[PDB]
Parts: sequence; structure tokens; C-alpha cells
Amino acid sequence: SFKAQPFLVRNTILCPNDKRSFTEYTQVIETVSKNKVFLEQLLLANPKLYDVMQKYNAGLLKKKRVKKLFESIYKYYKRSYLRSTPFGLFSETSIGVFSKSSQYKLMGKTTKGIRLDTQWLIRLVHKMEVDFSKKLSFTRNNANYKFGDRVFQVYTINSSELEECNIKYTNVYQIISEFCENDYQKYEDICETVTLCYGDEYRELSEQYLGSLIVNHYLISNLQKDLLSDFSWNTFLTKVEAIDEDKKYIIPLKKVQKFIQEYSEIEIGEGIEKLKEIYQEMSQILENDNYIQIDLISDSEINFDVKQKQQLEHLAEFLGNTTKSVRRTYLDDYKDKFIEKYGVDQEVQITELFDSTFGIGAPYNYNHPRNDFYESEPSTLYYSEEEREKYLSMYVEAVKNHNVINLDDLESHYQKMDLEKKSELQGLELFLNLAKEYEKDIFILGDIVGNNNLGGASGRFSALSPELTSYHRTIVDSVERENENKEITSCEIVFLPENIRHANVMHTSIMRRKVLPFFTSTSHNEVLLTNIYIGIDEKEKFYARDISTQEVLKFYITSMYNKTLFSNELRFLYEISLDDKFGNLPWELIYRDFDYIPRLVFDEIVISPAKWKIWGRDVNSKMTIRELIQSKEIPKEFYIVNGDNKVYLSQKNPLDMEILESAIKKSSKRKDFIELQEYFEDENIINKGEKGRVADVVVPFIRAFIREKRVSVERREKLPFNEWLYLKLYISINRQNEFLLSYLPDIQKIVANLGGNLFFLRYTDPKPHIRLRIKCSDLFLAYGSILEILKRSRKNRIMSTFDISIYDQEVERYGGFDTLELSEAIFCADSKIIPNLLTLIKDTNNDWKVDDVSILVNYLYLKCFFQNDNKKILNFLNLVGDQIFYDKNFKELKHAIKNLFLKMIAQDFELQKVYSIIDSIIHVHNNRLIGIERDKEKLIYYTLQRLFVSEE
Amino acid sequence: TKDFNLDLVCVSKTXI
Repeated sequence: SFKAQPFLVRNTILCPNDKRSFTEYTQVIETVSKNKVFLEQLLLANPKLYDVMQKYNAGLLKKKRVKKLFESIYKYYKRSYLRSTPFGLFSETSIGVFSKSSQYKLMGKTTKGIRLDTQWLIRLVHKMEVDFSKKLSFTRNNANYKFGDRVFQVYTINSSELEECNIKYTNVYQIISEFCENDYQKYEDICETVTLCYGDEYRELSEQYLGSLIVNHYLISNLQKDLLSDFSWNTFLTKVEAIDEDKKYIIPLKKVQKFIQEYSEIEIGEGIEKLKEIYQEMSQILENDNYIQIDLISDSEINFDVKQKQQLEHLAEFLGNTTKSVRRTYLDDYKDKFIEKYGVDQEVQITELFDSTFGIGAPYNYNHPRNDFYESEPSTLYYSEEEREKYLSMYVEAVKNHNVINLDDLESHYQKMDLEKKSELQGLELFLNLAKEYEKDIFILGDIVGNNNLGGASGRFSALSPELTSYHRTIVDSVERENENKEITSCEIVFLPENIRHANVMHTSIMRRKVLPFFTSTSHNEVLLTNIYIGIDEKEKFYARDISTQEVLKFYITSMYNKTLFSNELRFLYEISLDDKFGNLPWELIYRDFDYIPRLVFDEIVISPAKWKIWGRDVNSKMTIRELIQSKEIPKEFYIVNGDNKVYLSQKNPLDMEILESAIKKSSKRKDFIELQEYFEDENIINKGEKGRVADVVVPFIRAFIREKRVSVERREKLPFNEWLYLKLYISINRQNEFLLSYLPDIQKIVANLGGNLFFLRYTDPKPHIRLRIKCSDLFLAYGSILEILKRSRKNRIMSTFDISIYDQEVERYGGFDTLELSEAIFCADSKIIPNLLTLIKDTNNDWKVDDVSILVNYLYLKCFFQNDNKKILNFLNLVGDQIFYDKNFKELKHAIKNLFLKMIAQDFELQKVYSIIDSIIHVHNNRLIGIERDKEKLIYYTLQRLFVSEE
Repeated sequence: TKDFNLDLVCVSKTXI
């Protein structure tokens, strides 16, 4: 069902058949320092490091800096030959296709895709924003958001540091910000708008206050419009020129554009001095540790077999199938927290949602910021207990037998599972390394593996050529067409990273309808952060909606930017926008702590290479590092895995053994371990001058929303002793019924004399208690009078404590404050009858017991709401003992119901609004009469279904 | 008045 798209092919420039071996570190500096290609590769990728090498060769480098210089150069050398991952001048990106025969050979021609370093560029514009503010115009940073008397940002920048900063919401912030909320406004008019309702006396302060917003990036200048998303030398230069009267910046900038254009046609090896010129003209303007990024594209076209295509599609299905066993994620627990705080009827402003003092904070696994109240880890279930026994069983036998682990064993388990549920997953990107074993070509799955973010691996390369833009457009038009069916507005999050070093990762082309920007601005239609509201589907699924247009939103980050790095709210918007189950493969999770893991394989694919964990503590005086790794039967060629990258080593090469001894002694310092992986021969598959290249590939594969905007706390919260008084009475479950018999009616009698009315509820969490809510006109006097009854229940050890709490009304659930109040009259009437029903259930002269009263009362409710019309009653029911009727309390309840029923008719409530509200009112009756119990509430409806049919 | 402040504040990252 998964179809393998045309893929990206990534390969080295240099060829590993030309790799030289080495025995000494000085020998490596000697060779490398007259290797024309290497030094251009080094000067471009790692300027600072390249200069340290110069410094050493000149004798100017301090001794303590030398081991690091030696190791970094050796590792960078290995990499320019052995590591195909695409990065400027080491390796190149091309497009590959599926045909009838494999074509592992590159006829194409290599070209340099060249951007400015993005940290350099932004750091310049920020310098222009302060120097030239009086000649610029400004807009509001979408990152800003009001919160009480403060203005916050979803993240912070200028303090070149790591600390968050917020400002006061002043009258002057209000004027300035609302004035710039939708367009750009000239410095002078911003200043004018302030003085025009303060006085010209204040023009000093206005300018200062305005400048301080600009330093702290509460405002964005027009130099930043499209500056990170679609940069144009024309548009940029003409605004700088318009700004720069003393020609300080234009001309060097024109020279830089020239020198880069000249650099574009030079070969790889020959441009060292042209590059030196670029760095020189750019370092004069403003210094930065990097000045240029290059992505090398080719126009070659690698081909794969029809069998190969089938092998990959087979692998995609197996991997996607395992997500079938992900029953409860960290985000599911968050959905539950959501529903407990908000119910299902509210939509919540996203910045209110994630507030840990006023909302529910974040998913347990979010760290920006981590929750600042304590909470223990929730239950998750990413695989079953049966699955885990199989995996451990598979693990134990493979180690006992010196075998690999064939995941094939469970392929028929996972494809079989849940053939009923319609799989959510739209597609996959997979990352694969090409190698060989026993002269046969094999695929090896990257340790990154892949993801379900379609177009993520190609978005960076989209703009660099038309063929690439076409490619990317195809990949994401399978998502955009489906968004269009479902009437969902897609939306790219476009942002300056919080740590601006990472600013070159964020690049992609905007293929969506709208844009959500932060610390930048574009020309697209843009969503306001504080217009995003979160709710819950008919299927208890998180969705996002723009409160100004009522559009439903899905958000995208079509790049390889680490998603766990974001501010919680942005990470959340991203995560609710795809299908939350791909991610945690069971073998990764279950085998994680073993220090030897066999190779994992699946249908000739190497899912995961053999993996070791070597421990610092094990290198002993009776044991060096080389018989340690020999005591663990480490192959003669292996990788040491650092993080992002890995370093090739051989036991035969003594330099490789020095790097390892270095590695092992660093970890003996922290008292942890290093990670070794087995080596695959990977050099002579793809080729060029019939010389191999190291290669890898990236294959892609292919309602009636009600809900109401949440009501403010000012309107929903009822404060103690104003209109209501609300007590939590901490009474055990076994004694609540006794309290409801022998104490509550003395409390009801009291509040009656004072002309009021009360309703109660049973609630656990934290500990079990009864929520007593009294509405009455002299509440301090009613508190006084019932305090005697409560003391009596403390003495008899039925209640331990009480609190007086804020009554948070459920306005949205019960239909607005009008139908809410009528619901509350139903609550209080239901509460008057309960002690009498309990006394009938308790008396044995009766021989009616608790389940008889429950179906009966439930029967009378339905007879009230639908006015004895049995056919309507069964309408409601399909979709989910005479003296109580002549009881005076029940007559009062029956009026309370007629009155709610009338107002719902008056205000034209859609009918499912009425069905949900009657379900709620019957739900809290059951709470009151019997347990806080799940589903035994629901099976009452089933038997009432039977009794009503019989009336006919 | 002095609602031109700004009041920038920045933050980092018992009993018994």
C-alpha cells in the first residue's frame, strides 16, 4: 500500500579508494596541509578550526590545544572521504528514480548552491535595526503575547545568553503594538501616535521606549520581511541602500554578491583564494564564525531495480505496522489532563493552555520549559507485554546462538493486527546507507531511521534548482491535496531559532496556504499566535482553529530541525498535526540497555548493525583497551558512535587506536561508556570515474466541529461568599451515604430558612469528598449555622477537613450562563430528593434496593425532558414505586426540568446540544445517588431502553 | 505618566 517515490541520492565528492592511511598525527598535518581540496573543504566548513591549524603550523598554538587539533583534523579527514551526509564541499545531493535496471553511476555535473550564513545575516540586520531605526518601519513580533500585566514571548533572544525576558504591559506598549499589529509603520508615525495622546512633552520617552522595544525584538523592521524565507538580493539591497546614506554597508555588500557569484563557477579545489576574499569582505562588515553555507547539487540520476523498489516498500509497511501497538503516548495523557480541566466543550487559547499556573502546562516529555510543579511520570504503552516477551526471547536466543535477530519473525504479527482500524499514516521518509556484504549489495537503515514528516528531508534543497523545486512539490502535494479535501488550512511555522547558531538548519520553501512566523515576517498570509485555539474532535483528538476566521489548522515544519528543541506550544502545534504514533520502534526501546545487541535484520535489510557498549571502568591494569575490545570480540573495523556522527576505526591502524584510547579515558572520567558499531564495506557501489563513492538515499513513501471559545475566569469563577459558597467535605466513600442521610438534611433545613438552595456532588481526586455548593443571600450567616453540623461530623469521625473553594462554573457544558443556572436549579432539586431515596434504599420493610431506585429515577427524568413521549425517549436512548412521583420534592424537580426544557427550545439549541446536556444532567444525578462510577452509568440506558419499548 | 517604564525582568532557565 506504501508506494516508493523518487528519492534523494547523497554521495561524497572525493573517492575513498584514494584514502591514505596514517601512523602519526604530525604526518597527518603534513599531508593535509598541501592537499588543495581538503583545505578548501576545511576553510568553508570549519573556518575557526582551519585557522587553528594555520596557527599550529606557524608555531603559535598553545600546547594544551594540540591534542584536540590533532583529533579534529584526523576525524575531519576520515569524514571528507568516508561520510556521505550532505554538507558543503564534502558531499552532493542528486535525484534518483526507479526503473527496470540499476544505474549506480553519476554522469551528471556538480553545482554549488550557496546561501549566506544565516547567523551572520540576521546579526547584521539586527545591527542595522538599532543604528538606522529612525529610517525604518516596524511591525509587531508574533512571538509577543499579553498575559495579565506582562508582555511575554514564546521565546527570547537579544541577551546573547540563555535566559527568558518579559516586559510590563503599559499603556504605551498597547498603543505602539496595536498600531503595528497588521502592517509596518514608520518610526516617525509610531512616535507621533504616542505623543498625540500624551503630549509633545513626552517625545523623549516615546523614542526611548520605542528603541527599547527594538533592541529586545518586541518589534521587527522591514529588513526582516522575507529575509529568512525568500531572500532576494534586489529587494534586500534596495532597502539597505535606501537606509545607508553614508554608504557604509552598500558596496561591500555589492562586492560580496559579486565575489559569491564569481565563486559559483570555480571548481572544488581551485577556489581557496576566492573563498578567502569572500571571508575577507564579509568579516569587515561584521565578524562571525561562519560566513557561507553551500549545498552541492548534482544532476545525475541513479536507478534501482523493481526488486529493490519492492524491498523498500516492504520495509515501509513493516515499520508503519508496528505503530499499531502504540496505545497510549505522552500526548494521550495530556489529552486526558485537558479533558479533566476543560471538559470536551471548550476551545482554549494555546498560550493559556500551556501556562503551568493558569492552564495544564505541557506534555510530560516537553522541556521548554519543563513543568515546574511536581508530577510523576504517566503510564505509556508503546508496545504490549506480549510483544516485549517475544523481543527479549528473540534477544536471548540470538546471543546464545551467535546469530542475528530476524525481525521477519513478527512481520505476520504486525500486518495482521488491527485490520479493522483505518491506519492514519499518510507517508514516511526513510534514511538508508548503501553497502555490501559477500559481494551482494545491501541496504542499511540509518540510526535516525526516518520519520512521518513528508517533504522534511527535501525542503532545504527545494529552492536551489527547478528540478528540486518540482521534486519537493510532488512530495508534499499528497498532503496538501488531502488538507484541501478536509477543508483544513495548512500553515508553515517559520521562525528564527532561539539559539541563532542553529539558524542555518531552519531553511525550507513555504508550500502552504498560510504562515506562522516568529522573530521574522513574510509576505504570505500569517496567523496570529494568540488566535490559535485548541479543542477536542468528536474522536477525542486534538485540533487547532484560528479564532478570527474559524479556520481549522494543521502546522508544518518541512525541514530537519530537531522538533524537541522548540518552545512547547510550537512543538505541540507540530505534533498534533501529524499522526502521533510513528517514532518509538520496539526493538530500540527494549534492547536499549544491553551492552551487546546482535544485528537486527528484516528481509535482507539491515535494520540496525551489531552494537556494543564499552565501559571506562573496565580498562584495568590487568587489561588494556586493545584486549578489552578483543575480549568482547570486536571486529577489526568498527565505528565509534559519538552522536550526530560516527568515526571509522581499524585495530590494524595505530592512529585509530590512539583516538579510541583517548575516547575510553574521557568516559572513565565521567564513569560512563562508549558505543561501538560493526562496519560494513561501503565504498564501491555508486561510482564516478569508475571510482567508488560513499552513498546514502532518502526514499519517500505514500465532520461537524461544534465547540465554543472558553469563557474568562472573571466570568466563570464564583468567589467564596459572593454569590455562592462552596465547601469540599473530606468524607470516606463508606461514610458519604451516612453523611447524606444524617447530616445533609440538617444543612438543607438551615439554608432553607435563609431562603437559599444547595446541590452536592461526589468527587475523589485528591482524596474522596463531597462538594457542597450553597447559593443564598447571607452566606457568612449560613456558614456560621452549618459550622455546628460540620463540627458534629468531625467529632463522630465522618468528616476530617473541609476547604472553601472557588466554584468554577461549567458554562460551556450546560449551554451558556442562562441554561447553566436552570441546570443548577435541576442540581439543587435532585439534591433535595436524594436523602429520601437513600432512606428508602436503606429501609428493609420496603424491599426496593439501590438499583431499583436508580432505573426508576432515571425513567422519570426521561419522562420529564420529553413530556411522556416514549418515541422521542428511545430516539435519545438508541444513541447512547409510585410515591416518588407524588413526592413534593420530585414535583419541584419536574418544574426545574420543564423550565430548562423551555429555555432550550426558546434559544433554538441544535438537538445534539440538547442530547449532550440531558446526558450530563442524568450523569450527575447518578453521581449523587450511587458511585463515582464509569460505564455502570451507561448500562442504565440499556435497560431503560428495554422498559420503554415495552410501553407500546 | 510613567507607563513608559518597560520594567524588563529576566529569569534563569521549607518548612521541615
